[PDB]
Amino acid sequence: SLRGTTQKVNRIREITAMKTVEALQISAQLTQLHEVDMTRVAELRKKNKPAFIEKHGVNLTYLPFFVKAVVEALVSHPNVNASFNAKTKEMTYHSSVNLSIAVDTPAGLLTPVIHDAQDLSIPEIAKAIVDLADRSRNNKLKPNDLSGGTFTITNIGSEGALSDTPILVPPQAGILGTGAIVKRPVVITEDGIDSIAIRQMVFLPLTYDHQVVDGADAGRFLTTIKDRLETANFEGDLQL
Amino acid sequence: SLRGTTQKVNRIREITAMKTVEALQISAQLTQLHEVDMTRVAELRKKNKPAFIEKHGVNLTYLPFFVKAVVEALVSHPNVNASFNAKTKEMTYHSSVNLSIAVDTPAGLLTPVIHDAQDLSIPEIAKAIVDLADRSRNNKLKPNDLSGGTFTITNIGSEGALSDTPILVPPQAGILGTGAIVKRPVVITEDGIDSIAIRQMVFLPLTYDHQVVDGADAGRFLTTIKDRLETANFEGDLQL
Amino acid sequence: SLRGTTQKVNRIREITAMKTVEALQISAQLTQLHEVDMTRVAELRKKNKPAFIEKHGVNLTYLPFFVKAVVEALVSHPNVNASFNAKTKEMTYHSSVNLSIAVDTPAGLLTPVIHDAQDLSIPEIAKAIVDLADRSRNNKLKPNDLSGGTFTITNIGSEGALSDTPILVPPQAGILGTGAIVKRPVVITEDGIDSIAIRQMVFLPLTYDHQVVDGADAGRFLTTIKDRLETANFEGDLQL
Ligand SMILES: CC(C)(COP(=O)(O)OP(=O)(O)OC[C@H]1O[C@@H](n2cnc3c(N)ncnc32)[C@H](O)[C@@H]1OP(=O)(O)O)[C@@H](O)C(=O)NCCC(=O)NCCSO
Ligand SMILES: CC(C)(COP(=O)(O)OP(=O)(O)OC[C@H]1O[C@@H](n2cnc3c(N)ncnc32)[C@H](O)[C@@H]1OP(=O)(O)O)[C@@H](O)C(=O)NCCC(=O)NCCSO
Ligand SMILES: CC(C)(COP(=O)(O)OP(=O)(O)OC[C@H]1O[C@@H](n2cnc3c(N)ncnc32)[C@H](O)[C@@H]1OP(=O)(O)O)[C@@H](O)C(=O)NCCC(=O)NCCSO
Repeated sequence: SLRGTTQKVNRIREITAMKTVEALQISAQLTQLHEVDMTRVAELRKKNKPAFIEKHGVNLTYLPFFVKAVVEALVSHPNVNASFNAKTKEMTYHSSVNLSIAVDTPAGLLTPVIHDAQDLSIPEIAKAIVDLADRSRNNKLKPNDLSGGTFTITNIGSEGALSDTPILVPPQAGILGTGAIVKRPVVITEDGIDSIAIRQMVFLPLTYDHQVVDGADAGRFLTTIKDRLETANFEGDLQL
Repeated sequence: SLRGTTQKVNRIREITAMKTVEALQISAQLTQLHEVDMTRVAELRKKNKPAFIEKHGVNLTYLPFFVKAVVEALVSHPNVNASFNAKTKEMTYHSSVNLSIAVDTPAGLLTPVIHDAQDLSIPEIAKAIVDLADRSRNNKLKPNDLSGGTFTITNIGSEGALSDTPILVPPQAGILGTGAIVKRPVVITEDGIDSIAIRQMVFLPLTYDHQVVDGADAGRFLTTIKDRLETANFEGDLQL
Repeated sequence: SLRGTTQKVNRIREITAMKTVEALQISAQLTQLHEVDMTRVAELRKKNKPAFIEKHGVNLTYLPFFVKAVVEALVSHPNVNASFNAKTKEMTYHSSVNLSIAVDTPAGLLTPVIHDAQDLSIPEIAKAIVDLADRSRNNKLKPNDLSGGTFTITNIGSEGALSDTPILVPPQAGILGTGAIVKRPVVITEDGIDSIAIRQMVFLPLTYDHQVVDGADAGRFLTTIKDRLETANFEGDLQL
């Protein structure tokens, strides 16, 4: 029991405390928020969940769709998949997308990495997330699993949040949160008629480092992700 | 008249300027946002307002309901009612909930404290808020009224805001804002039917220090508060 | 092509990286968010767009309406059109409103200034924005165009964002973002009846420096802007 005691924090939480305090002091963080209509992805996921778990052995969640769209956008917007050397004033644009994934564990938050995520299909991403989350929760990560990330995705919606202002950790330039996907009434406009529909909506807060990305660059990057998700042409990508 | 002059700032505003600049540099602040359906609380408040002011002598606002739920959640999530000693790497989990309440005054913002708020009923909380706000506005606070807080609640909705990213002040680990409670169209899902209802909704932004609380801990804490408020089993708590 | 290279950043981006990192360390930034019903302004803009471009020579966007309301509010709330000298603890309340406007350019974000914006009509503001954006994009700004700002407006909605937490740059005390104006279902309450209407809504995030502005001051300032925009008495102001 913790109430009424003073205790040394565990090793995961000691590193998190030092890294997050320092990260804010050596970058210029801000969080831009876009809304995305996830209805088509939600319909595709519900329809294909049984066939996906039968063929690939893991449950199909929303996270592999967010990962696929974000990784494609990091290839299309290489200025976001980049790091700034504040001493030399040089930007390095990475040729791999090594995608960090935040994992909640009882001992603390861990952020393992999917290396070369740009080469992965949706089934490969789904399996990799399940593997890294299981190894994070059971003390089986190696140093290469926790280093080399070029961008991070954090599932803030897992515990119900609509949004957050996640802390990025240099040398990364961005961290995207996937808010809780919620049914909401929204306006549709088609043929000059405005009307109210029920759609599965999500907020995507992107914390970006203003040293690397300006606000309009963040918006163009998030627009690429939004359009990919809203069109939801992922049937082929599921390999079912 | 202020326009076109240069003047020394008053004592309240000098301390606020120094404390807030320093607070951000010695913590890792981020703000997670959840939405809560306040309809049942709003109905209970409207129904019982006359009996409450008759028996307890103060107007019944939303703030005592937010205080009751937050204080219960600070007891249930002792990891949030805590402080981090960055020199020793030790966490202290406080056995009292001393709840700071932000009060807007013409001379500046003051943050007096309701000590041992965990022992208070809703009528006691309502009276304590009225007392501290009156003493803040009339120069009658003592040093013990302004020290010892373990968490803060700030009514950002008083002047119309939906949300904010409030600044926490170490050694506290969290500050919760109560946004403006607004009627909104929302989706209800029951019996497999999705439908649109008008509900009194609020956003609750929580700024937390990542040295003390990870994002999933913040979400679990806010979920406890959300469920308590949405169920709205406070009839007995009003003592009417 | 950038992917797989390390290159020196351009002059605009070098200054932006240094200025934004420093700005956060010498101020106490937080972002308060209000929602505003832009339907009446959108109707007035659609109705008068052809006559405005015919008489004044520039397209009428939403930005001149936001500028007019913000500039009036900076005159009415001189405490926001101000700077803090942290060495002397003195506040200077500026007698001009020199309004910085963020401009996205291919070489990087530039923030030129509309000096003495308080003396300008909506047609003058529209022309000044077009002039400064064209000169920012074609290397024709002078040092006086980039200095002396007392507040900034940044059009975060240009690239689709609903909101952001813009970084203010001392000695300014506030930066207001104009989110994307989107049709949304909202609740109207009139004659004791609650009902759902389709309205053009916008989020206005204001980043303010807590050294200069407390949360309730930010709310009162944003309320003045919200009421001016929602009433939308700008017909005369268009000079058509
Ligand atoms: C210079 C400027 C501010 C001018 O903005 P503007 O006055 O809105 O002009 P514009 O870009 O020509 O407007 C194009 C259209 O978009 C509309 N629009 C622009 N902003 C909008 C918003 N927030 N919501 C809805 N519509 C918007 C305009 O009304 C105009 O509509 P029509 O074609 O139907 O008349 C803009 O070009 C720009 O650079 N914006 C980006 C600022 C920036 O980079 N900020 C940094 C933080 S994030 O971007
Ligand atoms: C490892 C992982 C990211 C995996 O997430 P995941 O791929 O969504 O898997 P999961 O937790 O098994 O998903 C459980 C269910 O919730 C759903 N879900 C998860 N996130 C969701 C979201 N943002 N919106 C809606 N539904 C969501 C999944 O689709 C799945 O649904 P079904 O049971 O109907 O198929 C997650 O367990 C986790 O640790 N999240 C927290 C991350 C964190 O702590 N971040 C720090 C900042 S705040 O939390
Ligand atoms: C001291 C206090 C917190 C007390 O707040 P309170 O308990 O809500 O009392 P109040 O101001 O008398 O309430 C007036 C009315 O507004 C309502 N109200 C207050 N906050 C509300 C909110 N978030 N949403 C909806 N209604 C609200 C109350 O319920 C009450 O309604 P009725 O008159 O219908 O009964 C407040 O006066 C204050 O100072 N708030 C500002 C705090 C501040 O400056 N924070 C800094 C960050 S931004 O403001």
